[PDB]
Amino acid sequence: MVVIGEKFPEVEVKTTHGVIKLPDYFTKQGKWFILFSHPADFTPVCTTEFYGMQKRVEEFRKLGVEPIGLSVDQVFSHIKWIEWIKDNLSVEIDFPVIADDRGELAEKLGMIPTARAVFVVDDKGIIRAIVYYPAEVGRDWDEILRLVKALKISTEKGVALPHKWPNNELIGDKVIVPPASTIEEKKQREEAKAKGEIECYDWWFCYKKL
Amino acid sequence: MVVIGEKFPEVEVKTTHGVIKLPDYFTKQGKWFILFSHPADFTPVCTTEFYGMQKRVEEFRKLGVEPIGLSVDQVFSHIKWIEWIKDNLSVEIDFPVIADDRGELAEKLGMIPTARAVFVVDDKGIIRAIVYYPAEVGRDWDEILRLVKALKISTEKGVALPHKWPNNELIGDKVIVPPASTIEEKKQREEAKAKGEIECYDWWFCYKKLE
Amino acid sequence: MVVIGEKFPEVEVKTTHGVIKLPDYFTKQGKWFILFSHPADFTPVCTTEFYGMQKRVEEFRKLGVEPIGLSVDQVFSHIKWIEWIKDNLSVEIDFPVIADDRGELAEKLGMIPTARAVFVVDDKGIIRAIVYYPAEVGRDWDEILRLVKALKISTEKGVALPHKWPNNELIGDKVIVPPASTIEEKKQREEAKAKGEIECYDWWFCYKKLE
Amino acid sequence: MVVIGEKFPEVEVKTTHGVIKLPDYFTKQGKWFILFSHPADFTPVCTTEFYGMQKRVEEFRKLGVEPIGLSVDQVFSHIKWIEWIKDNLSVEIDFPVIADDRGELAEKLGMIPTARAVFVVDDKGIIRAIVYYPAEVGRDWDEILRLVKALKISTEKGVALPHKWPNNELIGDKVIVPPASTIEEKKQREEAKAKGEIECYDWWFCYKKL
Amino acid sequence: MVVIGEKFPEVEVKTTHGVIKLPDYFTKQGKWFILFSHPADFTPVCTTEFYGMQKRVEEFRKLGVEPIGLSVDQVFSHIKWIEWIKDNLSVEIDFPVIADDRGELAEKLGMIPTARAVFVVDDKGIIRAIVYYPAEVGRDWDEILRLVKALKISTEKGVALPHKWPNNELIGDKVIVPPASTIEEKKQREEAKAKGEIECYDWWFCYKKL
Amino acid sequence: MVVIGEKFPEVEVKTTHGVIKLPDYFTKQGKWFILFSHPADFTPVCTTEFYGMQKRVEEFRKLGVEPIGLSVDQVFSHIKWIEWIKDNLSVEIDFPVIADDRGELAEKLGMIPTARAVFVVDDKGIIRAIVYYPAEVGRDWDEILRLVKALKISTEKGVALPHKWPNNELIGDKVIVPPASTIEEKKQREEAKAKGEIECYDWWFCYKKLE
Repeated sequence: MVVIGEKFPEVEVKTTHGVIKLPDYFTKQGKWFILFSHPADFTPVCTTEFYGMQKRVEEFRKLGVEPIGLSVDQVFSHIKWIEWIKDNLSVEIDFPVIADDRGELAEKLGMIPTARAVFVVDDKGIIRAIVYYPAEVGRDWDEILRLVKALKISTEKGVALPHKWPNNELIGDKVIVPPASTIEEKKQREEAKAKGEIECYDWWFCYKKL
Repeated sequence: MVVIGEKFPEVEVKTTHGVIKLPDYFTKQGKWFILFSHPADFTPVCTTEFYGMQKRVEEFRKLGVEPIGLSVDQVFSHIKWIEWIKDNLSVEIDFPVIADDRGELAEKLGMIPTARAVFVVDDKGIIRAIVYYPAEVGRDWDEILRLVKALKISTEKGVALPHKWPNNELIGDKVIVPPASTIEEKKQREEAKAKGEIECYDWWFCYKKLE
Repeated sequence: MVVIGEKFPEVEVKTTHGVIKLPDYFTKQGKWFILFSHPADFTPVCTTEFYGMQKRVEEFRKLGVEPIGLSVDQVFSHIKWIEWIKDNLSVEIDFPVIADDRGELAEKLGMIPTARAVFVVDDKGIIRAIVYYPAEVGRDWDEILRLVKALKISTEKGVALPHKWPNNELIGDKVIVPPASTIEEKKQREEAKAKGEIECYDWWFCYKKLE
Repeated sequence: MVVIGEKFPEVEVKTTHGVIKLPDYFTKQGKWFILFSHPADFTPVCTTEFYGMQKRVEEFRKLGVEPIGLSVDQVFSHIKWIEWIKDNLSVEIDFPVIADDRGELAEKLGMIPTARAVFVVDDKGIIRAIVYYPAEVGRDWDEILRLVKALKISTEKGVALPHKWPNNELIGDKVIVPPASTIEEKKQREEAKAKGEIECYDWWFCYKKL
Repeated sequence: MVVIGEKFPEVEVKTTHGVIKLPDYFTKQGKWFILFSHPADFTPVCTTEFYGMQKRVEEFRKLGVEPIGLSVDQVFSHIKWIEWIKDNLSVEIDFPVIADDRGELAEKLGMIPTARAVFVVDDKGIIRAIVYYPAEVGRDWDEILRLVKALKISTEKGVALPHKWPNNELIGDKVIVPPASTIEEKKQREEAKAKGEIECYDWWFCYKKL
Repeated sequence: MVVIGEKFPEVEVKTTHGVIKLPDYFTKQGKWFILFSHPADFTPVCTTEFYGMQKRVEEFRKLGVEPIGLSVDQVFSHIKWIEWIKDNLSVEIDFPVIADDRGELAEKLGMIPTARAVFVVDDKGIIRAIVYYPAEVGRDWDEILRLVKALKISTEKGVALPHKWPNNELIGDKVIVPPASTIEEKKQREEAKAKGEIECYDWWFCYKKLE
């Protein structure tokens, strides 16, 4: 069972796009990845999810984030199920899906306590966020997209993101300055606020434009 | 380290509402709870979260789901921080918040690898879903609301919920029939569909109005 | 790793026909079964095998022998693959197929060293014969049919069956008398032969019409 | 007990043709072998089998496959029993038979849990297929011949063989192209089928002339 | 649990003034420190104590003694509580307070058997005196100031200090000569007293002007 | 090594007043005691301490607190040293002093790391406070007096005492109400204050006249 902050394990996997080495194959191109699991091929909640995912894949890719699925079914069933989606829902799946032949990688990643697990892994191979939904309730990939957006910004810009960013109730798409943690940094906030460089509800709750 | 399906541990916690026994306090009244951790009192992402949560708390409660927060700080900072919320954002927080003294409970639950973890726990004390976000990124309580709406329904109606339900791209707010797992069940789907009882894209992908 | 003579293990399996208990499900009705593994759904040698098997299934059943397949894939691909068989080769598969989730049963039986293994299991739950072919080479169900025909007969009539029976080069469809193992039994063969009750090439090689 | 895919053990055996080292004696000449066991000399089912085998030995040999028997009886009884077959059934056995004096090699190969065991071993000493029939039911060496034919072709040509090849119900003596296992190989099949290089019922079920 | 005469452990701590290394940060400047613990932020007995301490901080500092607090609360609550003291009691706290996140350092120092513990640590990192008061009874920092005064003098001057120095009942602010411990030192006292260099009630109870 | 909250050990000690059992001797009469060690008889800081203590002993006793000294020296030096005190400072010491033969009791209590240790032990045999001063620096019995005054009051009235009580900089000799630890308790503080029952700087900082 892996944990947030941990390195993604070194593993070779078999996919509908060929054998790959994770995390290396993504991390060597400076890319993130979102590894999600799903219970089985030719199941109705999973099929709505692949549809949802394919509709968003290019937004993920434009951020440098590559989605990759995983299920305990062989690659032949994977490919026939992708074809049923093309011929019946008019969408061409083009992200890789792992055929985790005996649940090996799923076991190791604690995807079987296989539920609805999501792992966001950055370009250094570090697990940044983890979701475990049960088999009966489909995910919402808009929230996962929001999360990776935020993850990316907080890394690049040294900032934190408010509840429901970029549509926070109180500050919309403004970002949060990490709370002052010493008497000297409190003074710094107060000066920065006096120069209009930041806005604050208090010395510990400051924010600014993206 | 807890996992989905596992039973929430029996633990006494100190809260802004007093000492309570989890999960019993909630489970004895037939209630679910959403236990969520947050790093510290007097921090800005947490404050926006608390505001978000109080806006939705009555929607959670109408479903029989009680939110309960948790932080490693003592109850007097908890209550002073809540007051700050009232005085500056004029919103009155009225869900309990655990003062997790030395991170004892945070340790048992694996929220100190606290980061922003969420545990959805049903009326039988069973953990139904788990989210771990990092410190820098605030959660979206609308997703957690959506998740428990869906959990309540799948339990009560023996159905499954599509991606992004009740606004699925393909079927909107309809619910999904668990897929046929035998030849006989497949015959049954085809008969039901012929009688207008269900809609199907295939024998394994049938759905219907929630009603 | 199972061997000939050993009793089939007690195991619950999920199939395209539901959950069943092996060997009990078959043994309780006085039936034999032929358990055969195949590598994966949606593969071409397996498909030709499935077609072959469905052509012969009623011949197996007339003998009280039930075929049952097994693969490491979940039951929904099983059933979709069967449908593909119906739609493209217009043959309806109606023998159960086990969905062997993580290769648990495949592991216990040594079919993952799955390759193409066959287990012939009698009405007492005893493994009577075992074939292990590799992935690249499809089986010949006519040989397995011949094998169980011969097994049923040797059990029921206390006889042995010659090479390639019922089309043996030397004696065609006659059956073989177990060879004399004592001086007294040898005298008995010679007396029977003198009375036209058996034919012999020697005292240890006697045979007779199946009747 | 040996297993499919495993190396044949290094062993010296005593035969009606002299002492030999297996698998070496065959593998050094680039030959395969079919090692089969039988319960005893001067038994009726075994005698029908030796007859059947001798009738096919030259077909096996023309493929580079050498048959070798094994039983728990000394070589003197082996030789007298071969003579009874010549004088009574008019056939001259000329494949070696091992005199496995105390069931040693049979024990080691799991031929005694001695039943009716068949081992097909290739020119690299690798067990390619294994049959265990009980003492009461004679084998059919036509099926073993069919198997080695197929084994040989699939090695040489990189192909798979259909149920009952070379007389498959649907495609007769045509061979099967290994199923496409990636989105790129599926495309390749579809192109090859469009050029008449192969025939398919689907992108995963392709076949061609031998 | 530490003990009088023992070295203060090597530890990094997080404070309202930043991360520091104890005892080093004080001992490298040749300074002593008084480490005191308190149960919690925004509590009434602790707040009277911070007030008392701030009123005396400059007297401590003039001796080369730096006060440092410690409590099990994060630095954000520490800073807001210091601000409540400024806005409500008109006093600006300016000694560091440690945010001992999980009671780690408190555990190690036996501050949790967190009670009202005081540790006086000298410029060589040696614990010189230790007080454990329960949560319900506030300390008196005048007595701690008296103690460090005495500690400092006895080190510098090689002397001992009487009950309640510098206002002893019998000798006021005079210091005590360490009792003669041999027949030769007794003689020395008697001679020194005869020269008016010291005053004595007996050869073992001698004292002099500061 | 004893700690605050821990129960004083059962021990027989020889004293200038005879053999006694601690803590029982004091606890059976409902009394507290202040056990304090001192390095040696016939030493000058200790002598000033003894004088200090005898001046205050009757103030300790009026509260039901018995002082008791301890040194590693035998009872005959104890009594001769006390006599020296009477003859030269004309003060009669009348509290017991333990002769701690080989430092046995000093060892158990951690007063030999004796230095100048003080243990305040209540009427239930529980150590309520501990001071360890070094050899060179005499104690201030006025602080120990103040400490037990405060301890007695917090026990009896369920209150807390401010810095330097009964002469606190901010509230003098008023006592402090334990701070509200729940939302409901906070409401109760605000109601009490509105009724003039308590004074507050905030909801968590309320105090009142000792009466």
